[PDB]
Amino acid sequence: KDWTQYVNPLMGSQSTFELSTGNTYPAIARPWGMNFWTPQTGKMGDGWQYTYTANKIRGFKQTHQPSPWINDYGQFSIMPIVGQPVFDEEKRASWFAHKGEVATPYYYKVYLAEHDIVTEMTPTERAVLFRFTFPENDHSYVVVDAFDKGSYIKIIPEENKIIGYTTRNSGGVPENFKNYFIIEFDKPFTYKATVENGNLQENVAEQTTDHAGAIIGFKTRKGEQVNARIASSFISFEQAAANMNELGKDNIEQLAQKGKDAWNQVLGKIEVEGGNLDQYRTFYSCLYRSLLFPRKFYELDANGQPIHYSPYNGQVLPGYMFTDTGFWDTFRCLFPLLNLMYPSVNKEMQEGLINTYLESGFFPEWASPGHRGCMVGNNSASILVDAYMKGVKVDDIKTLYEGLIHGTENVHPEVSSTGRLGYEYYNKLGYVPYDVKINENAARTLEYAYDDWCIYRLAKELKRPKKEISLFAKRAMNYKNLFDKESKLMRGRNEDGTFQSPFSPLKWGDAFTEGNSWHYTWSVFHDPQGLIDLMGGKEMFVTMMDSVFAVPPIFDDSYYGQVIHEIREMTVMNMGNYAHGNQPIQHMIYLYDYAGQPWKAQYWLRQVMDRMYTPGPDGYCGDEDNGQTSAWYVFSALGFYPVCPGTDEYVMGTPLFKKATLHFENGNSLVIDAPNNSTENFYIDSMSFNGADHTKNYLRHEDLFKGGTIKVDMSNRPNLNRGTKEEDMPYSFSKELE
Ligand SMILES: O=C1N[C@@H]2[C@@H](O)[C@@H](O)[C@H](O)[C@@H](CO)N2C1=O
Ligand SMILES: [Ca+2]
Repeated sequence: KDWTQYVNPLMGSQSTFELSTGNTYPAIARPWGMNFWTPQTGKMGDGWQYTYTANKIRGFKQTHQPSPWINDYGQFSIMPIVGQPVFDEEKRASWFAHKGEVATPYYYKVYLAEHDIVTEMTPTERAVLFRFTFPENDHSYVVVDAFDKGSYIKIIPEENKIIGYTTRNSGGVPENFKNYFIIEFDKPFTYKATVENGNLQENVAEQTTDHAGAIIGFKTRKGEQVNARIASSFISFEQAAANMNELGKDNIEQLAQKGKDAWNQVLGKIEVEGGNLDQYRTFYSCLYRSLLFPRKFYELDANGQPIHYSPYNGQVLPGYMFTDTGFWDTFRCLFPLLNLMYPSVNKEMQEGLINTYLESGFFPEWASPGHRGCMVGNNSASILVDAYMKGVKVDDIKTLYEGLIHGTENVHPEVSSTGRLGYEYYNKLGYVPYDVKINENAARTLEYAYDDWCIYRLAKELKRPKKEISLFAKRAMNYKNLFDKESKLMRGRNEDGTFQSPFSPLKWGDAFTEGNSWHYTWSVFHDPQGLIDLMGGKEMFVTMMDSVFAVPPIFDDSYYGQVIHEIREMTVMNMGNYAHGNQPIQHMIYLYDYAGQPWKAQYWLRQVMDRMYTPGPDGYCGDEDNGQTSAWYVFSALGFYPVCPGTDEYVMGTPLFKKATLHFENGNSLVIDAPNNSTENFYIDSMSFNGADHTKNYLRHEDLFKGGTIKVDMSNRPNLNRGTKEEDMPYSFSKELE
């Protein structure tokens, strides 16, 4: 049974700076591939490296880029051509169309109109096989671009080989950073020239220069297939040569199929049925996107043991290592999806995190490949703890604990988004002041508070001294310190203790991060009852939640000086202030469950699943962000969501398919049966879990792992009585102390 047929790698590529519909590129790769490959439409250096609207392809690129904002490293490209041998990235470019293009997660094909050449490629974790089909011609060449900012290239004719290294990067790299690559052709060169800063140097074997390049060529007869075996490494040329064995002796088709099996082996852990083709495509495309980042950043040694170039100190060290994720996005539901469906993969990730801390002094927040200055919060604490509480345990709990503590009282000296910016204020005043020139201070405060709740949880589980437990228990309630009784919202707070004036809840940025108070106020994943309590009780809380959907999408962009795409994205949806396009509010709807109106969540979640996700190139309503916006759909379509990582709970929403089946790593399975599900039947009239009636609005990790069957009675009417009792509510820190 093949699920790859549903995956559309182009979903997200019809995106512009002014309005995101995903901001993705076609990532032709294995699951968590160390090296992704992609057609390249944009010019070198542009974060929009492939846009669906582009007329021309200028190369086939090894890329690691996690987003057009973070940009790229370890990047070089290859491009077959005919006619004059040109290195220029514009002159070598060829028209193409999508009806002449085939994109799968394991295989990519395209017809380059102006060269009359077909290109195909199938990657492994670290290597890729290209096959170029050339027309009849005296002058057929292949261009190899090592990119600029200091690269290297050497042609080695007596082995039909080219080698090189690329360094162009967007920060986050040690001084010795290099991506080492090798390229073997199966046809001898009849022409060879290296390129040096735009200059063609025929029969000059090698260059070390700003922008190194190489062009090789030959005579071709009609339909002649030239294959290139490619691999790279962050360690060395000798390791790059070892990586090339990934390719075995396979040709395109045999590799494609091993690639397709690899993907089916992971997509197939979740089988959905009983929906339309749109839904299958949207679901499995989203699932695929959730299985890409963070990337493997280790390589296999001669004995098949994991080793890695540290992007933190530049040494080569044994053990796991991953990168290219921003925890500010991915703590929310992406890493949780991994603890549920792929625990053994996140095991390697956590081992990796431990290695990051040993090698750099901090657990990372945004990493690409080393520490990068981007976003806010200390949400690594949530990643680390949620894993552990879910049975994904690192070997060195001692180091784990120390690293957590370390980041609660240090910010990284060159990367302000690593450790906690403004911890001093936060540890003393219980919040980050609005007026001390630390932006996004209210956002930092609410996340730090949650992050401390997680640490509290781990302190507790580990039998730490009551004094560490208590200190984090207290800090966990730090969200109270920004709550404004009048507006019933969170609000920037001055160093002296007075709230900032004037206050606009519609202002984006400033106190908050790419959102406004209406988006950020809900960031109390560990204690919604505490937030209800703050607002005056469930009814008022509900009244506030409704407003988010009902108010016009007015805004205040002064902080940014332009209508950034996250704002635009929100405005166009006609969903009030509900900005699903950005991470901070993405859990909000499930909150209804906590106030005893689960039917409202069910309504709104289906509106989102139905309207805000489509399977085409313009598929998302905002940035995808490395699994987060996608895993959201995956979770929601199954019918529940990790509102609060660190707990063992998944908060109930409403399933999208008539039947979904989870195959867990432990050999057990779980069938979620919604036989009456339909376009109109989105309310849950009742549930049962293995014959036992289930009224609660949450599911426990441990129970799901046991397997069996959950039955969902779908209906078009809201059941005003199910899920309203105190015992039906998911976890809030305020409750407890019990
Ligand atoms: O301008 C940016 N938009 C996105 C953010 O919204 C955030 O989701 C990403 O982690 C982060 C990195 O992609 N981003 C930016 O820097
Ligand atoms: Ca975003």
